[PDB]
Amino acid sequence: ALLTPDDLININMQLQKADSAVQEVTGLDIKGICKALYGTFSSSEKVGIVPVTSGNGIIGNFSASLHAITQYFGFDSFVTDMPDVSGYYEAVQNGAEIILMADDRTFLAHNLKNGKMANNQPCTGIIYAEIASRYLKADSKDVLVVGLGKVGFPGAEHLVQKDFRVYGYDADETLLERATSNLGIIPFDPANPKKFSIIFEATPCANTIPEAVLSENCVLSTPGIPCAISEELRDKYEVQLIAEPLGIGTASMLYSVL
Ligand SMILES: NC(=O)c1ccc[n+]([C@@H]2O[C@H](COP(=O)([O-])OP(=O)(O)OC[C@H]3O[C@@H](n4cnc5c(N)ncnc54)[C@H](O)[C@@H]3O)[C@@H](O)[C@H]2O)c1
Ligand SMILES: NCCC[C@@H](N)C(=O)NCCC[C@H](N)C(=O)O
Ligand SMILES: [Mg+2]
Ligand code: NA
Repeated sequence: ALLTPDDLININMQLQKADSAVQEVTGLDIKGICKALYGTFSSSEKVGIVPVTSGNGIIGNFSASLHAITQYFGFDSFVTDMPDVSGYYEAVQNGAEIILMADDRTFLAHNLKNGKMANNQPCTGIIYAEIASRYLKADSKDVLVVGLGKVGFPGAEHLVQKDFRVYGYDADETLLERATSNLGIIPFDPANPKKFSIIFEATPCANTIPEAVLSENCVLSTPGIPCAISEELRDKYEVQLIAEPLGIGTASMLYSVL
């Protein structure tokens, strides 16, 4: 579904904790990961955030959180007073170089200076898949991808391009076939589980990661909401959790259009 205000409470602490976890797992902070993916770094580019009333409308804490996220990664960001088209105009007129705005189906970053444009879905799948894959103590190039939709598919695509051995599952058999037929990934059978130390999950569902596939100290990299693994299992296998509701995906978008 959609983000709620409650998901975005204390976004600064959520981002701090996510950054620490990415550092622990991969040896790089989120800036470092983006640098590896896109070769870019921030130089205080001016970023206009435009609230949008379309569909379900303005989500409490959404623009405020993007404002914090952008500032956190060193951008010169602002949120427009007006929403929608009037907000867009305001943003361009106040000198935005990059526009950031979302409706219920599309969240984008558009860099007006160089024409590059990012969609949040593939940009999130890519960065979370990248983070998972750079797990320093992995000891294997096998990775399990659970969820092969708009976030998951591009994530798996990235891992295949990066020369990882990708096993894929989606509860929707048509989506699983599309992935094996277009990407050439290996289909994972829940009934014949093997342990993974690298796991990437991209679903809107809880408890999608069976106990049988967790190895001790494995990384679980998931944009998904709610959380893919119960607290109990996460504690029991000392699982290294990378999960954060907006900022890591947002960083991936911004750095990709620089
Ligand atoms: N943290 C972030 O910044 C961020 C950014 C974008 C999206 N998301 C979240 O990521 C999640 C997925 O996004 P999406 O757009 O790819 O959704 P999607 O609907 O395009 O794909 C989700 C897939 O998960 C599959 N699925 C559901 N239950 C499953 C199960 N038990 N086992 C295996 N697969 C299962 C579905 O069949 C579906 O194909 C959503 O919760 C979304 O809110 C988070
Ligand atoms: N990436 C796909 C998942 C859903 C996405 N399009 C979204 O979060 N919409 C957010 C809507 C923001 C709202 N219009 C606002 O400006 O507050
Ligand atoms: Mg995120
Ligand atoms: Na989930």
